[PDB]
Amino acid sequence: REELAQQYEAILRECGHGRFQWTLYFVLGLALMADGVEVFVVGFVLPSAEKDMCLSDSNKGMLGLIVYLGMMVGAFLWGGLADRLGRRQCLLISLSVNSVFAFFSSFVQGYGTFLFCRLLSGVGIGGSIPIVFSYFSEFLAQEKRGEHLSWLCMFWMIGGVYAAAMAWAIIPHYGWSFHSWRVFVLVCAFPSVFAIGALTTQPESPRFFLENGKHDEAWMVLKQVHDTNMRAKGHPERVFSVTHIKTIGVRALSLGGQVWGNFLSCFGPEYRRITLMMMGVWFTMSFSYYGLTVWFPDMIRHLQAVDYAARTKVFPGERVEHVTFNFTLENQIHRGGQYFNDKFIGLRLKSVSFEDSLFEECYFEDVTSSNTFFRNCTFINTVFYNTDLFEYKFVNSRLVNSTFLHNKEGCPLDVTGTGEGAYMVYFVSFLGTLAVLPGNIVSALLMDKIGRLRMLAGSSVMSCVSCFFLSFGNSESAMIALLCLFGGVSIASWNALDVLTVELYPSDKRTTAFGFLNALCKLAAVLGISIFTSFVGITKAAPILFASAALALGSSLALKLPETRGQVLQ
Amino acid sequence: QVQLVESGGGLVQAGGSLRLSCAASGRTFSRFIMGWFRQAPGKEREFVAAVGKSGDTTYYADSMSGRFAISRDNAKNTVYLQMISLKPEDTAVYYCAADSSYFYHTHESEYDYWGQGTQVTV
Amino acid sequence: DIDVILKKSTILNLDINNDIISDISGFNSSVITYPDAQLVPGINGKAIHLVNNESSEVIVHKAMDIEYNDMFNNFTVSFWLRVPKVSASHLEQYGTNEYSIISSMKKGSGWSVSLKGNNLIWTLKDSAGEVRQITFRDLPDKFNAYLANKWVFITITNDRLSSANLYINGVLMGSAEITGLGAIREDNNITLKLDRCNNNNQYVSIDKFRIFCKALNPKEIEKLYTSYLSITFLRDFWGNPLRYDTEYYLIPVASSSKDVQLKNITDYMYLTNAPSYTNGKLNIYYRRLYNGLKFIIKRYTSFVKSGDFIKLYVSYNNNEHIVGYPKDGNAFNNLDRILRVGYNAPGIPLYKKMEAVKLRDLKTYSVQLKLYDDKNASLGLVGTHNGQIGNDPNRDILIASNWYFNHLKDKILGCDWYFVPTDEGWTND
Ligand SMILES: *[C@@H]1O[C@H](CO[C@@H]2O[C@@H](C)[C@@H](O)[C@@H](O)[C@@H]2O)[C@@H](O[C@@H]2O[C@H](CO)[C@@H](O)[C@H](O)[C@H]2NC(C)=O)[C@H](O)[C@H]1NC(C)=O
Ligand SMILES: *[C@@H]1O[C@H](CO[C@@H]2O[C@@H](C)[C@@H](O)[C@@H](O)[C@@H]2O)[C@@H](O[C@@H]2O[C@H](CO)[C@@H](O)[C@H](O)[C@H]2NC(C)=O)[C@H](O)[C@H]1NC(C)=O
Ligand SMILES: C=CCCCCCCCCCO[C@@H]1O[C@H](CO)[C@@H](O[C@H]2O[C@H](CO)[C@@H](O)[C@H](O)[C@H]2O)[C@H](O)[C@H]1O
Ligand SMILES: *[C@@H]1O[C@H](CO)[C@@H](O)[C@H](O)[C@H]1NC(C)=O
Repeated sequence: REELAQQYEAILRECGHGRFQWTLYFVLGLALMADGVEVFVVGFVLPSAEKDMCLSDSNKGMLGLIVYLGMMVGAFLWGGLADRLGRRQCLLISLSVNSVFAFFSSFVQGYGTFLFCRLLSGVGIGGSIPIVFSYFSEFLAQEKRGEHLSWLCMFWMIGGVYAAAMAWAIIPHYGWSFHSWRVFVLVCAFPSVFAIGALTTQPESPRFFLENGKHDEAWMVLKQVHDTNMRAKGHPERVFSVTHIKTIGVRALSLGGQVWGNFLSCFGPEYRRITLMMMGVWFTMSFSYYGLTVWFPDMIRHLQAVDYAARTKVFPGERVEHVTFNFTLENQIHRGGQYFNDKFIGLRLKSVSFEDSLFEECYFEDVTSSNTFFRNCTFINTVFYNTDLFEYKFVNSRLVNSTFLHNKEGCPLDVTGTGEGAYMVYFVSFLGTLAVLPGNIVSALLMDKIGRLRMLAGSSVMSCVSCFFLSFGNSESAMIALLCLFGGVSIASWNALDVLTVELYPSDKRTTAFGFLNALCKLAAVLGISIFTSFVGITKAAPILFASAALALGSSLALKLPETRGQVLQ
Repeated sequence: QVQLVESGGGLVQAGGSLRLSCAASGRTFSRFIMGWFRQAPGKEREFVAAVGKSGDTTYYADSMSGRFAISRDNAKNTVYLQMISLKPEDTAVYYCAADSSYFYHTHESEYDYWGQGTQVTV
Repeated sequence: DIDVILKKSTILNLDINNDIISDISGFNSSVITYPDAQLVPGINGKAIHLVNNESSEVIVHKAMDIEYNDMFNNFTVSFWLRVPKVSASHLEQYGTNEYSIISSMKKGSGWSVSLKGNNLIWTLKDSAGEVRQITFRDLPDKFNAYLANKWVFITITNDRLSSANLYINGVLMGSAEITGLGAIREDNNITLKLDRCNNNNQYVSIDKFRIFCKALNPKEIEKLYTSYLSITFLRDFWGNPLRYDTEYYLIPVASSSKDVQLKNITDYMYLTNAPSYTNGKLNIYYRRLYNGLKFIIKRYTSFVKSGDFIKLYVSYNNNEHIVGYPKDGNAFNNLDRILRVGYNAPGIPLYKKMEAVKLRDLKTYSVQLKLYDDKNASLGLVGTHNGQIGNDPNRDILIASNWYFNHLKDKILGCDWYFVPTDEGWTND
């Protein structure tokens, strides 16, 4: 085994980085960009889709977690399979499934079918990170592999910014009407299609063929690589003098057995320690990162809510008689008023409350109302015509000889206003995504100088320390700075992981092990999101404690990992 | 299908007081507006009162408030109609019904289920 | 000059002194006031008060040298008027009646000033029977209206060659064309009494009853109006003088729709939205008064004179509480010092000396409060700064800063206040 890895390292090491490597880099960054775009869609869609699709808060949470659940399943499935059927074929299958289901999700009406489409889209896109990294790792040599793999992490943020830009450039046009959020979904379903388009032109890497006793295809693929790189470097005189490489329903059951064997061989005596260290590291890092990255926007929203409450204005003791009104009201309280023989026509209300009021012989007609209530109010001989007033809008009131006529149809569930303040979401996500650029650059430049282990541990401990500064920012302005700081100072820890997991497992098990670890990452992400979403407003010590302890565990386990810098990839 | 059963009727002396209890046996009881109707001899079922989905707000028909008090207990899974100062006019069969909607309704058609009935004689 | 033209053109000029009404215009004009005619505080003295009965009248007999000046000669009539705010019930019952308050009618051609609901009517009649009439309609906002409980100046000019003009508060409010009319042989007697009025609580206040012998120009009206109102003593919301040891309600002139409320004893004060009354049937709306903190002006050592040192108290739960600024207390921007009520902190000095001055808008009944420290320095004019003190909402906290001194020439400033005492002519609906 090890002898082949020496010979394999020798072939590509001579042809050197060149045309073929950059071509594969771009055509694989397309798949990574597709993943980055996919993980943002449902988030930029909930505020607008919550009206058409009549979405409760429970449905919002389930939709928020469906992408991560699908990504977990897809990572495990496609990683397990790719070690048998190849990397190119499996990536094509998974990306095509993602594109198909993500396109169908745009022309879908019901909530359950939308959830199913999004889950299958996540299953399709789960296997991009493992297959892409493992597959590109087999066209690189050890002198600079770490930097080469680290520049491949840049396309994920490119996809994030693409999704944010399209969301900003499509969703706010609320007057189009099929509204604009479906168009945003369809437009964001494109990079996967381009990924299949650009992936069909690339050979299946020769390492898989060699590991599968298919040295002929390995030789022809290596010949393509050499020919392309030499044609690039303007040295057609050179000849590929390298000789042949060293030689070493039932179908579904056989594939399942082979995948199970690959997975079970990861816990063998050689790889038990490494595998357990990696399980702990991936779990802890994912838990902390996802918990914080979803806790920050929630805190911004809650702090804005407190400001909104502090901006309310109260109107006590108003008496109105024989007056008509058609003027929109917002963020107001009206207490202890009396309205006799009043007509309210074309009235729009938002976050308006009425307490201890009295209505007698009044007349409502065509009233819209969000977060509007009637507490301890009395109605006598009042008529409600074509109104948005539901049963739950009357809290502790009593109505005598009133009437509801032409009751306006629509979603009964409230908090479903077409337009919510989602602009802040787009800009916050855009800044958070840009925060990873300096981290990506420094990590890519210094991975092969500092080393995988040292960079991983340093970034992890720095993030653990930076978490303590959470309490130092209590304003909406400080939370953005903290979000950019945590995101940009922790991204290196992720890159060092992707390079470190790739270089630590045998070529026959690299995709299986990486897929299992990414599935564990997505599971930990789900758990972290769930736990941390219950801390907003409660306090500020709990998130600090949880995310500092988890990153401490991660750094402790990370420091006990082998080193892979300057070692041949086996 | 929620089954509603009424009780507490009978003959009552004029100017007295009486209470009608409507028991429901379905875990899903708090998702309906509970309406009390009455049917007099020769007339139709006329809406009397209704109580919302959380026991906060009531909805009284015309000429009823002052003699009818409607409430609901969500722990005992029941609805209550208290009547007082009963006159000879208030002789009828009282029915209990459920509406699953999000608007208060006085039309008998809009109510989903219906109770058996009780008799009140003055 | 304008003053000379105004003085030489007078034929009748009533004045009250020593509880006696007399003609001080120069021409001897006997005045007979009935026993029931009352005396009330005026603009620069006492004013006649006419209740609706058969004993409250003031008859004036023109001298022989003057009795025919009304025939075909232009003439003007001026006086300060105060009418109670009419109720909605009364406005719906007697909203069409037309009761006269002043009249010179032959006992008959002449002239009359009467009230029809919230309307001021000026009527001219000649021997031929022709009638000219001006019917000015009051404003719908009873807080900023003329036939509300406040004192106003009324001047009616009649030029027999062109027209008749009605001036309120030094401003034209209506006109009529007195052209082709006959001869106004007005009666020798001028009656100041409520006539043909069906309400037993109808009463009006009249002061400075004057008659000029020409059609005064707008400049002359301006000068007369200003001539009365002169900065010597301060006025309340209704135009009456401010008094010591009396409760008042403060209302910012900048935002008349707000009341002043107190958070806690030894804390700050803020502006809240005051209740209001509105009616489209009668077309009247206003902000209901008599709500908020009650304030008391007391001497620092019964009429408040401009430039007087006062202590300001906030009556609260049958207890008074000084308003002031504690030494190095919290402030907005370090110069918008925050006034505190009933402050009592050991070891700290509290500045409680204020000065009641009139620095802006002589025509309006508003007052400014300068606040000085213990070293005679000026902490500044009392006003309102919008802030968020602690975790409380975003309010307008009362302050005392020297910023307002740099904008005393602006159209509207936030340092002016209305002192509103309870009055019987204003009852909320
Ligand atoms: C619910 O409201 C009642 C009655 O409201 C009154 O009428 C409204 C138009 C408005 O003017 C309210 O302020 C009035 O109170 C409240 O009963 C009042 O309770 C207070 C305090 O005990 C008492 O001073 C009033 O006289 C009561 N008025 C009446 C008509 O009963 C009652 O407290 C309110 N309940 C809740 C939970 O808010
Ligand atoms: C209870 O209300 C009814 C309804 O009056 C009408 O209800 C709606 C149709 C609305 O659009 C309005 O026009 C009315 O308020 C009252 O019945 C009416 O009573 C008036 C009394 O003048 C009579 O002229 C009408 O013909 C009646 N209409 C009907 C349909 O019966 C009834 O009086 C109200 N009850 C109480 C106690 O006031
Ligand atoms: C579903 C219905 C919910 C119940 C809604 C109840 C809201 C009560 C509204 C109270 C406001 O009442 C309203 O206040 C303003 C002053 O601020 C008054 O003043 C106004 O009157 C006239 C009406 O155009 C105009 O002169 C000006 O607009 C304004 O001065 C109105 O005459 C009164 O009609
Ligand atoms: C409300 O009605 C008034 C009077 O008809 C009209 O001038 C105004 O434009 C209307 N406004 C709206 C928002 O309907």
